[PDB]
Amino acid sequence: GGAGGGGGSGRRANSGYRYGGGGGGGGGYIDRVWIPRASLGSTFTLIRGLGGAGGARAAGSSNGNNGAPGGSTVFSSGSVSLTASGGAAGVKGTSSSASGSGGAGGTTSISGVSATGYTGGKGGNGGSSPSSGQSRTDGSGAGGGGGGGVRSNDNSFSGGSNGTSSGPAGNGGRGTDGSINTGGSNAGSGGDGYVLIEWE
Amino acid sequence: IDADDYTVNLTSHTTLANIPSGAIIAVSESLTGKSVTSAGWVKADPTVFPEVTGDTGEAVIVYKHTGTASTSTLLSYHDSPTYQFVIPNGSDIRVIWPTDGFIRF
Amino acid sequence: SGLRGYNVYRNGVRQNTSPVTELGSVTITGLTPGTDYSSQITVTAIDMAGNESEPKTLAELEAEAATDELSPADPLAPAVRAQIDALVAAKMKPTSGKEADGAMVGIETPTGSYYKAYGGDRTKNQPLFLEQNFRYGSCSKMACNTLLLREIDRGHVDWDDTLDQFIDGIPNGDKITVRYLLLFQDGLKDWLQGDPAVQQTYFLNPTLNYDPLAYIRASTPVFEPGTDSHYSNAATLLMGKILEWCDAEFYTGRSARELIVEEWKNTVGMESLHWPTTNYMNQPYVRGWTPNMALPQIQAILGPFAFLAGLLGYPTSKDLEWTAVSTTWSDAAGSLAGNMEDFVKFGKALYEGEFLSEEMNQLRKEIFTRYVEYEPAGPHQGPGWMGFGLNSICWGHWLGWVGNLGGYIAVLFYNQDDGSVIATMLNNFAGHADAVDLFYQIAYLLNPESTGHRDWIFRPDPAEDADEVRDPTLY
Repeated sequence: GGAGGGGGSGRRANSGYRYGGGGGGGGGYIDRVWIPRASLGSTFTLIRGLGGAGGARAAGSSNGNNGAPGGSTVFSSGSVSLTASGGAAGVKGTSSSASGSGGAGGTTSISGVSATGYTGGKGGNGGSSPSSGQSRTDGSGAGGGGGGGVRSNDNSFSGGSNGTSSGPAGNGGRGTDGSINTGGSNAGSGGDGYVLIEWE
Repeated sequence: IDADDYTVNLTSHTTLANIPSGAIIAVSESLTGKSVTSAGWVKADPTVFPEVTGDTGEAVIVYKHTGTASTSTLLSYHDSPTYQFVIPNGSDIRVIWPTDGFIRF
Repeated sequence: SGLRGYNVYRNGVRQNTSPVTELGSVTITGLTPGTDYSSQITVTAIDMAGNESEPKTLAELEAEAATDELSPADPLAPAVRAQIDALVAAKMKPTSGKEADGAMVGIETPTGSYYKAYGGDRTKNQPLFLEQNFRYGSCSKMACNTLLLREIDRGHVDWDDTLDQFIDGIPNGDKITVRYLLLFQDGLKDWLQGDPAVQQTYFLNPTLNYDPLAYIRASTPVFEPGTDSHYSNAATLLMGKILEWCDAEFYTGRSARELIVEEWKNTVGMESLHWPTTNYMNQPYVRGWTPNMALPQIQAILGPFAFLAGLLGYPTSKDLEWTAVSTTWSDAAGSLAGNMEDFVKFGKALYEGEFLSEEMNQLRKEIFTRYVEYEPAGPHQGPGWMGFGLNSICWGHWLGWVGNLGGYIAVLFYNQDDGSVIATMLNNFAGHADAVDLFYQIAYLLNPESTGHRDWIFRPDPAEDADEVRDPTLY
């Protein structure tokens, strides 16, 4: 299972439109599949994705930050490679209605054996239409929700939720909300990825 | 500023209302690091237009923003032989003003 | 009587091909680094009559015949290594539709360097190795454009000079300027990126010789110069006619074939660097391949946006070797060849701004014209915009080129902030999208942030005016 992406953070200000940062994507997943010692090589790799760091505070009355992508998870040996990519970062929120994009879910790459796997869930947009992250039961990880915000002439508007999941791949971190010049938070981290290998 | 949507006239234009609104690609925050020197040059720190997505642009104009288009007085028009245009795409644009000053009085 | 010349023998075998002269030289090759051969190399002198000396050993001549030690470099960390290897494996023969029998990767970063070769040439018992040459393809445009910017810096030509000064008979040569060549605002039709009748004979007969200057002199302009930007091979060919002209006026006259290989080999130390005069490269070389393809699919790979439009699927069932190709299809575009170390050295020199002033090195990072706008089809595909600069294509914080010649795809990009260089190469014409997608994936692995938008830099000229005054009159 791939790691989740970190969320992004929204604009802080006293005034004007203040959009929320995006949610991170979920990791991909490759299912429990056999390889014979004749198709393996003499050595192997088993890299496990680390969870993508969430976007920090604006540190002032300004625009937010992007997250960091989740680590990719990799197995390979000889003729075989199996890869469950990490989910992409949630984008920075700004003064712009198109800002705060949610991260793409992690894709799966397969070589040397006829294995099967599943792509991670989309992270939610913040921006001018905040959204919940895509849920995933299908072995791959869910996306995080997007951050809420504040209008120019009116009160705040809500963010979305993180998706439910049961895949061992890491969930994407929630984005965080466009907010008063004193307010806001750091965006959520993505979850760590997973490796499990059984030898006969 | 877009130079096909507006043509600069140095004598007959005086105030923001002379520039047709289609020629505006973006508007800045106010200048900072404003200083002056005995040679009569004005200096300011570089100016950022954030996340810009207009049509192609070929010049910049500096003006005293009074908050009303009747009295908002034009101060200078600038372009360059080599920095001839910028093609917006959602990038930020930085105007990096000449080091020794951008306008003389 | 008379010295016919000398012979050099190593371990008793004559390494020389015919007697060398009193100032001639023999290169002995395939030696290992860091080792002494002064006891193994021997020399004889031979007369016109055929009389030969004893073989004097270089130890007896007190000559220090030892190879240089293998120059060390700090590698990329092990975790990064296997992530790159997994990225390259997803672009190669056993993965579904990925028709490429082999790949090379070359990476330099502030935190270390990696060089690797993967798969094979379709030769029987010989996987790829890093000494092997490949076609650099369109990356040769960064070798040509840069020398023209050196000549602007030397004032031997200037930005508003018209093409009609340097060469006779070009369509709109009275309106095409030096700036419009460098920025692809040249209106001329492209013979490889825009002609089906030419593309057929290029695919079906790649060793046929061609005169693309004669094609330019017959062509009808696509648009009036300076009104649009579009990818051009005619532009780089016509820069190769402004060079040669400078060499006839100010230096000592050379062809573009001579001058481009001389300057870059002597200044950067690219010892593999050559422009083939034959249909084949210097040995050893990587072998090029293609599947057989319908003309509608050939047009899609040779067109200017081919790296985006990669979804060809390749349903065909027979393959062709494409090692042999004439450089006359490309001239100052396309034609250089060498190996991966020298190709990464080329990218490092392009980052460092070799041949250029500090003022010109600032300018070339900042002036751009539109190449493509695209919706990014994934998280690793970068900003939805790319632009032609004064000597590179831009993609976020990365400057570089994407190119091909018959059967070889080659990609070379470097980063304005880090100075990192990424180089990718594929053995197969079908790999045109996959090699560039592999660059995007390695760039996103090493530095996610570098794959965002670049800031546009605008510098206005200052607004002076005259100290105009009048004097009163006294009475």
